[PDB]
Amino acid sequence: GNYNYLYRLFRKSNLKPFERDISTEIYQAGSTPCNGVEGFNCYFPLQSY
Amino acid sequence: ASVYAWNRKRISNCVADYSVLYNSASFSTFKCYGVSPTKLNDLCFTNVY
Repeated sequence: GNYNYLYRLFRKSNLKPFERDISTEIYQAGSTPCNGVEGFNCYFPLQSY
Repeated sequence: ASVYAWNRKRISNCVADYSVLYNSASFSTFKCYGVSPTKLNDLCFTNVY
């Protein structure tokens, strides 16, 4: 299998045309405020194929 | 009830209260697969089971 290729799955807002963004900020998906820690409330914006 | 005899309820004519779900600490899993948990409150449905 191959898992070296990833894509962005969460973002606070949609991209404008020809924008580019590489930040790995922890999106506050869950009800509690994320403070630099992962969990069931906080997810990483990137997922692999 | 017994697992081979699992229990069922039809629900209708009611206003969902997802706040309890989002606030729940005790659950081992709360996960929706057909629609995202943020898109719940603004969708309406004709039955729920």
